[PDB]
Amino acid sequence: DVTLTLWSLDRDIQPAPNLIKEFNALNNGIKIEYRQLQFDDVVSESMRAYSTGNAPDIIAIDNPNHAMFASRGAFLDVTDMIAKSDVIKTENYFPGPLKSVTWDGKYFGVPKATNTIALYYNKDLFKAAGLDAAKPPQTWDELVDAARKLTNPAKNVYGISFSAKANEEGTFQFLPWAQMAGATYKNINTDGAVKALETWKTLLDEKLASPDTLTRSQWDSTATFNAGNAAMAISGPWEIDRMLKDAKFDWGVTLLPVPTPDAPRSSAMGDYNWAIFSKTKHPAEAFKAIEFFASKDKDMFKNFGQLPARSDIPVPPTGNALKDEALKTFVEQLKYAQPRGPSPEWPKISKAIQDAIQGALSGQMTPKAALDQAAEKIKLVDG
Ligand SMILES: OC[C@H]1O[C@H](O[C@H]2[C@H](O)[C@@H](O)[C@H](O)O[C@@H]2CO)[C@H](O)[C@@H](O)[C@@H]1O
Repeated sequence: DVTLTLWSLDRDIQPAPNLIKEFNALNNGIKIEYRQLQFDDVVSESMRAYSTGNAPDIIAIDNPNHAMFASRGAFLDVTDMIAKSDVIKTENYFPGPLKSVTWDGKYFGVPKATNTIALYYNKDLFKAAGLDAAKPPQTWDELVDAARKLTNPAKNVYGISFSAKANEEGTFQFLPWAQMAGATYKNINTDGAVKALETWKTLLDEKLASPDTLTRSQWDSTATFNAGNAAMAISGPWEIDRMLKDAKFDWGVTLLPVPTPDAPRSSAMGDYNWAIFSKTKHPAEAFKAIEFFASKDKDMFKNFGQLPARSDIPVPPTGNALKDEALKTFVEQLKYAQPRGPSPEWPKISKAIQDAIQGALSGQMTPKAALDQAAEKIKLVDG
């Protein structure tokens, strides 16, 4: 057999290792050995590996990181193999995800999936508080008021759960709020972005969200929602299958509330891309593996609750009512997602945003000072 290696953050029950097990069973002359990364290690360490000669054949890389590797020659140019493919077609892909694998008019990967975040809510806790579970919050004011009503320390419940962690989690969580109020990562210190960061301060200052929001991932925050310890959760479709298993209450999911009535919806484009490292000894076999993964995209939602990065295969209902309502919401919010980048310096941009979030939420800097400092850094690095 040709033996390939593949690195991803996907947990044992998420797509990558399960796709690998199905692929290996084909006995097609190719085998894949999986290594699970940690979220926080996929990047500067996979760059270390590439630079030393320790890189795998294949990686699933977060979409905003793709340009760093592609621009540096770390990823294989798959343009010709895509053109020849009878399985992968570039016109199948949503334009944002496709753009994220491109550099200088060449393809340097194939999108794996796509997502964005939305607002989960526990309808039983809404009802118990005298709230209308059929009318979840539409604006930031309504969201904050609901979160106040739902915050009940005597019952071990926070009104809301989210993530402000000092890594890509916090940036991905924050950008939607800043964008809805008219800012972007290229202009992150507008009065609207300040208002977004003030609103986060309110959530923490009034103890409507756990203080662990500052250090806790989206996944670990949503676990608290699933357990009934937070009445609402801002997170992605990657939560659905676990929530179905673990949440023992009635729940819904809706679009992210907007800053003023009928202000624009907005969020950030999530999820990963497949890429082949440039010095692979097995480019054809690695690409065959990615063709196989792409061939399974049609089953991704039903089997894993994640969303393909493709317009050719709109996701059908599963038949589970909760899951199908979540699908409708995520499909609708995704229509408002904006890309982080393209930028080969995304991590530096993101770090500037992370530091502003931490500076303001900790009370060390005002929101305005914090975001002014981020914007100055971004102006330099995004040049
Ligand atoms: O933390 C920011 C990133 O959030 C998501 O990444 C998910 C991943 O999709 C999911 O499978 C998993 O269980 O964990 C992380 C969430 O904690 C987005 O997909 C990324 O694009 C974001 O940058």
